[PDB]
Amino acid sequence: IGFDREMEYIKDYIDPSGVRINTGIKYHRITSKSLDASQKEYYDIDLAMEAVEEHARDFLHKKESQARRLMDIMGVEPVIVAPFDAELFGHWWFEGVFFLKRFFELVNESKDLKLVTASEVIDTLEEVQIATPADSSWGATNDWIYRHLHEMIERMIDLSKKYYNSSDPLVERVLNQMLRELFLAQSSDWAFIMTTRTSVQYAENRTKLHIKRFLNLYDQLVSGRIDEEMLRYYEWTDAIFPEINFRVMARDVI
Amino acid sequence: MRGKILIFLHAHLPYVHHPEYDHFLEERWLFEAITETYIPLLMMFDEIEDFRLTMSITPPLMEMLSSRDLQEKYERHMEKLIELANKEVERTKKEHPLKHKMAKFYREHFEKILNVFRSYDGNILEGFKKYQETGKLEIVTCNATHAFLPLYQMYPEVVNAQITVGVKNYEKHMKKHPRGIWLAECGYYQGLDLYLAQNNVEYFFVDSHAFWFADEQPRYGVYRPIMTPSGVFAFARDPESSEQVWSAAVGYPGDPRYREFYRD
Repeated sequence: IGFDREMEYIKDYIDPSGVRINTGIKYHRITSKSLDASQKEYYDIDLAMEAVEEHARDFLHKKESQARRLMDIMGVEPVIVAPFDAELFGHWWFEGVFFLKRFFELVNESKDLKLVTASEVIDTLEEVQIATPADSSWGATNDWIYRHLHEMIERMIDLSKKYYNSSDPLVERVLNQMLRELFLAQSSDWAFIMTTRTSVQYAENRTKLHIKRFLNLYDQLVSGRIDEEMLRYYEWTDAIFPEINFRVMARDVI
Repeated sequence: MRGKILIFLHAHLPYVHHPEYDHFLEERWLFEAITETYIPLLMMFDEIEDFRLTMSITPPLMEMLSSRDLQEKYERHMEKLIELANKEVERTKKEHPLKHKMAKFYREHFEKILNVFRSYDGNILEGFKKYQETGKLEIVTCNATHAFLPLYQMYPEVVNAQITVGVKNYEKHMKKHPRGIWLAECGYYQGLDLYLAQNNVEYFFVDSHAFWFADEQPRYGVYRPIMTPSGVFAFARDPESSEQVWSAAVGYPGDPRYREFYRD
């Protein structure tokens, strides 16, 4: 309705800038494969529930079928690992948690299938093979950012060792915020993100912002001119791990 | 009898204060203005035997020059620059002799500048204040934020507050009420002299069109001030002494013997 409702009606639920955005109250169903979004029909939550009921039994029958085939080929119970982005359930797909609930209840009734958590399985399994996993990920210039990351990590390590035994709580606050800044600049989100309406823009702006904040602190530290008001500004805006200790960076490796 | 020459310099920069960063791009404008213009004026007032000059120092610019975090940043900028000056006097030694010679001029000059800045404990307003006390310099205020007042004429509260805030801000730094004011862009609309009178302002500056287009033109044109009915004196720009005389395209600064700005 933030795109549909009249501007005077909708003004103080969109952006203070006056730009149209999503409100969270939405009235249409997907309707069809049409590219003409104006032809979309109104949402009926009862039909939507009928869809989840069908889909949840589709998925159930697929997992039972897969289980039985695997038991017969394996001779032990398969553990079927199925990870999803959380926001896929309820956010991208409004009915997702409803689906999750129906699928759980169905699996609960199933004679072919059990829901397990991952810690239940490590606590229960007696035969498990030993193996070493290959380099991998679940995977999908611009190198001013990289040489800066390189120098920040290298510098962060130096200073954490250099001030390992310091008891100066100002230097410590500074080093602690440097690490936060460094970590904040490392967010994968800012790099090859899972940003919805993100666009490589707020993102590389994020990265550089944290790089710059880190270099500011580095400069004040290295030269005696710690600027306490700026540091407090940084502590406030970039407040992530209050309990952090820069000394994590001075530990051995290998 | 002798003709009277009134040279007026408008010294303004927007308030740009970014204490969240350690070097910010638009804080360098201030540093170049201090280095290139404000301190060399000070040096010139000191060196010359006698002068008479009127200038504005706008409240945004007074507020920046007095800010003792900017003074610290400027001092550190000036040292970075004298360090570069030195790197340059050696690197130039086997290059062109003009170029070598300039690098040494630059070293001595920058040292001199930072030294004047230190003479004043880094508040150069103290230097300008001291020349006002002699009567050789006259410093007028400006509206608080260099807003263009004719844009806001329908909002007399913001207009008059623009004026008063400037006036008080000047008092704070200068320890004296301002007598004259420079309006941003000489933006003047009819009635504004009243607020100036309410603010105890004695004189302002207008564009030539303020006299030419008056209901009856002033008898001596732009070559004598007028007094508004309210008792406020207005000084109109000599259009024969316009911007063009200082144009690089058509005026003195465009002379081939002068230092090129866009090579660095």
